[PDB]
Formats: sequence, structure tokens, C-alpha cells
Amino acid sequence: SPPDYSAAPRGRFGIPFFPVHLKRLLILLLL
Repeated sequence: SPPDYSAAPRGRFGIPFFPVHLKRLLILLLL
């Protein structure tokens, strides 16, 4: 391809490590 931009933004409309805490809820539910 041409190069891409998948370097996830943060501190302005972006994806920090947020799904950790939530997937940890699901893992605990399973546990």
C-alpha cells in the first residue's frame, strides 16, 4: 500500500488503553 496512520491518537479524540479495564471485567465474569 501507501503507508498508513494506525498510530492510535490519545489525549485528543483517540483510543488509550481503555479496553483493558473492560476486558478485565469480562475476564473476571468468566473467572
